Amino acid sequence: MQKARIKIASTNVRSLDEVANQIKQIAERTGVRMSGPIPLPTKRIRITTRKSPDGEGSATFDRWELRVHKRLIDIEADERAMRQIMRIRVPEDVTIEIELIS
Amino acid sequence: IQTTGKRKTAIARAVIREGKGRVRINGKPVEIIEPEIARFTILEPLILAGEEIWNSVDIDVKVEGGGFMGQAEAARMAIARALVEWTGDMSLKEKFMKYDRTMLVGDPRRTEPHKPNRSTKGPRAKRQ
Amino acid sequence: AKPLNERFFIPHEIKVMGRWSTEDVEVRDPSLKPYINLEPRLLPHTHGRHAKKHFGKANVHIVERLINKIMRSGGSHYKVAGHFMRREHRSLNSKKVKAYEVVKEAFKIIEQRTGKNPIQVLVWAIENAAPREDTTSVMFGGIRYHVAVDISPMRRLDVALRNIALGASAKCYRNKMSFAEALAEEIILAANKDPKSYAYSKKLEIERIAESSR
Amino acid sequence: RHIVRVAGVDLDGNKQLRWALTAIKGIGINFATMVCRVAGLDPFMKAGYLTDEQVKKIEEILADPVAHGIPRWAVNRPKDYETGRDLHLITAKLDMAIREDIMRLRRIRAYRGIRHELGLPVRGQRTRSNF
Amino acid sequence: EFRYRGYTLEQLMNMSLEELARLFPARQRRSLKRGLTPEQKKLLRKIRLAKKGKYKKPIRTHCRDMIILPEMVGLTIYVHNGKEFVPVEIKPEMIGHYLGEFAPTRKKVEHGAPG
Amino acid sequence: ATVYDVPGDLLVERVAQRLKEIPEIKPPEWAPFVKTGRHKERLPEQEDWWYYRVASILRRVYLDGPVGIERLRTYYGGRKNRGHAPEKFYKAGGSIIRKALQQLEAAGFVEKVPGKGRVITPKGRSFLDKIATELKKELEEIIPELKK
Amino acid sequence: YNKRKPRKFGKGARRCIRCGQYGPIIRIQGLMLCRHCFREVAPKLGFRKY
RNA sequence: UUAAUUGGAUUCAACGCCGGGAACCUCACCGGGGGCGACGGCAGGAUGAAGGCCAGGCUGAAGGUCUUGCCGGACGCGCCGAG
RNA sequence: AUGCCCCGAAACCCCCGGGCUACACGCGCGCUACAAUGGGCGGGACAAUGGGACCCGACCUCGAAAGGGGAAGGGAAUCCCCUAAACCCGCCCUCAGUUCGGAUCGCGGGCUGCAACUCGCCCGCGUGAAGCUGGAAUCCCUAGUACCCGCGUGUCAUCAUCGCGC
Repeated sequence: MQKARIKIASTNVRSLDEVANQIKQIAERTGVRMSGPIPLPTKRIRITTRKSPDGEGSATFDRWELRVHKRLIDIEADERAMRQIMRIRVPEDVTIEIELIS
Repeated sequence: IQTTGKRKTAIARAVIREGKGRVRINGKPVEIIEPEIARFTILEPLILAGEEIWNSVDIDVKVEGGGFMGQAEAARMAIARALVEWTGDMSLKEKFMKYDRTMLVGDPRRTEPHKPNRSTKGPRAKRQ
Repeated sequence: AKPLNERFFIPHEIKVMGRWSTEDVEVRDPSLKPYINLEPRLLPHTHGRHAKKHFGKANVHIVERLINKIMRSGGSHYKVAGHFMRREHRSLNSKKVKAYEVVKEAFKIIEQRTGKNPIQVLVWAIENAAPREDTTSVMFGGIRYHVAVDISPMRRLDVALRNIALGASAKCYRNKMSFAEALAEEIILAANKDPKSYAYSKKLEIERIAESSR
Repeated sequence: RHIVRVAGVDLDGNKQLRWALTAIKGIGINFATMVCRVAGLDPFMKAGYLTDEQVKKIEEILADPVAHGIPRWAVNRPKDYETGRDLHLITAKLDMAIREDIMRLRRIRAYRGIRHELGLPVRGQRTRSNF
Repeated sequence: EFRYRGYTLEQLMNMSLEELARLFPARQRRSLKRGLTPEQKKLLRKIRLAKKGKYKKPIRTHCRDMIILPEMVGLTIYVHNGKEFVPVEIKPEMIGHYLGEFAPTRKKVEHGAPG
Repeated sequence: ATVYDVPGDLLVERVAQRLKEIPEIKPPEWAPFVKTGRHKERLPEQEDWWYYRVASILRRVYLDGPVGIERLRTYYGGRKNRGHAPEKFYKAGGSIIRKALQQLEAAGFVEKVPGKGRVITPKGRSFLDKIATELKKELEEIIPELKK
Repeated sequence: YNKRKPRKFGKGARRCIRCGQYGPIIRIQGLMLCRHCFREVAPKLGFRKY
């Protein structure tokens, strides 16, 4: 057997969930065993910076963070099911990387 | 029967089955753990429960995270939940509550985030 | 590790530390009976929310309170005999496991010294090291004046415990002998009313002054 | 033996040998332990029962350290300035070598030598409020 | 007489740079191993020519990290510290140390009356 | 009984005296003159420290399976003072444990898996669980609760 | 002769995009931005305060 | 104090602050050297560069500088406004 | 961004070097250091902020070590960083300015980067300073909090005992 691992990565929660919903309904319409969406741990990239532009004032800093979420979908080999994922409307904030695994 | 234990960062997964009385901590016997206070914390939940139930069941616990204090206390928590779920004895839960409120409720306290102005020593540690 | 396993199996019958089951222990002074906890527990380490309870420190085991007062002892504005009681050498703060082992060995020393229950000696010393009067300042018309006061028993046991701990710690500090020895000497002195104890001497000096400030 | 003299430097026999050898300007705790291992004697064993044959054993150990099993690097001045080989430096010889190096840095007039001419930080240490 | 690792001035001179660097410290031998910059080689050519007698100019320089070699012994060169090219003379004892150690970049700091 | 069912310190102490007999495990000529770790401020006190190292390593190979030199440096690393700076962690020296692992391989107690480290052979497991069974039998009479 | 030497290393190898200051430049994933410049650009960058 | 320890910051509300990283750089400080004034007005122009070129003396040093001998084929020296 | 004013082959640009760390004292805040918990030997339970393509670098071998020769996997739940530390036990040393602490000197080696004596760190060596608890005075905090202990990321090749987050 063969299964495609689909990585869907986005900063926006709702667009990622929408793409996951689209893949879900695609898989359940195409009659393909699709291991449900597995959200991998969300990455929180954090950068700290002092707020005083000049050298004066008490030591005051802020931590600015980016939260990026990722989902993994294992979908069984169905070339009919694999032709239609290429028609998925991918928002600009979402990216999809599909690999094949025996 | 599977049981949980959450303490600080110590997560304990315990599984209790009928057996000779063997209890093992990540595959290690309870009596051999070199820190004595950790051994006593692990031992406490099964003392008051009774010696009969100490000899009646076998429990295997895998505890990850926290320190050896945290791991011992999470094993204690997991054993506490396992005893009540296995026996289902209200009196055991009641006397556990008398001995301690957190043996089935647990302590959801954690470490607070650190903050600017000498964060390293702590959140509230500031300059003189 | 054989005495360790022996001390691990002895207290299977709901016993504090490893031995000295507390049924034999007694409270003499009426003020400390409803404020000293003789509850049966293997360990004096509850991690409880007594800081979240106004008067929830009384429910803690007495030796747990003693372990606390031991681990609160180094460095302050508290200057006696011109000495900085400071532990720059593995400070006891937050290291409650040292504050468990050291106390266990100290209580062992008491057991082999007195031959009796060391908890009985401890309670006798607490009763003998608890003062009975103090002072306060009150002002009418801006003229201050000192008034004698009588302590609440909770603050009495607080000062007794802290004072015993400070006496032992000062004995230990910058000294050849160890801290367990210091505690073991101090509490046995306090048990039988020797002024050589810093605890009893401090009790006497704080009980006085208030004598004349009436 | 209350007083045991080795390499012309007296030591108290009450101290353990690994500690007894450290009294010499030119043996440390580590060096004392490894020369004790060279001699094969227990470093714990006190220095008061040191027969003179073991004293000479230690003397000739210090005479040529590399051949006795101590590697080439445990010495303080490997690749010695005037031989190019590895030799350990003890007491008076250390004094002469250090003075020769000081006079070397001075006669070249190095910044290191310049700071050695008056007593200042050679390796970047600061003295605004310090020293 | 002069001694360095068991070799005198001429005994050092007759040999190539490989063992000559093996006699030098780590900071000097390693830097020599990693090669010389375009302006170090040019200055070496200048001083070799001067020792031959071709380069009769009083030679000034700025390369402070220039490691003195025995071949440079017996010549006077002017090294830059930031303002001027202070004169220095190379004797046999200069071997194994940088040239930039030999120019005061900071004048003497003495103390006057406090404010 | 396995290595799990016995205290680690007692198992190491037992294994060292058995490894004493076999001649393959032997300290090199340079062992006593180098302290056990880069971080260490001192040489080890006793002269048997080499065997305790080897006896330690095998136990790790019994439990942690394929292991390399660097991870052994990290586990055997310790806390060193940096002077007026605070105390910080550092890894131990690699040559000592490399010689130890090489001698162990020459003893056959472990086998090299390239790209992963060294794992424990059937013979090493037999030696170690025989030792553990003897230790557990020894501790059973003194502590009957280990019979369970 | 009139060209600054290339620098792949050190502080001089980084000169901020916006303000051009040679000092604090965070390069997490290659922002290539000054610390004082990050305040005007963070909210538009999808950063959100929590 | 220095050539420089660049300068800023004044008790709360300056002093592990600008520096959230000084061996060239950082440089805002000092010593020394080289090079162009854009676009115009006045002036030269192909009458031959302003770009580089060896051997070298001054240059730390580099056709930068100059004796040396020259091309590459073309708009570029310079004063004022204004850069 | 930014008015006004100044200079305009300098106050423009560039090259080199020096300094940016210089000191008879004081200042603010941190790190170490003023022992017997201990110095040392072996063993053990133990995390996370996160980072990773001239990067993490597993892993093999040479070197005390920095690092030298090769290279698996990883554009990140799959591989590495990476070990956590505090701490307990079997045991030696038994209280002194030492079995503490290391400044400081010179030597050897490794790194980075054109180059680190000015102007780095580390693996070590003879080396190892004051310090045997500090005066009036005075700083901070109020529940998992204070404190102890450790860790990595950002600034970065090096440099902080910086700082942040855990």
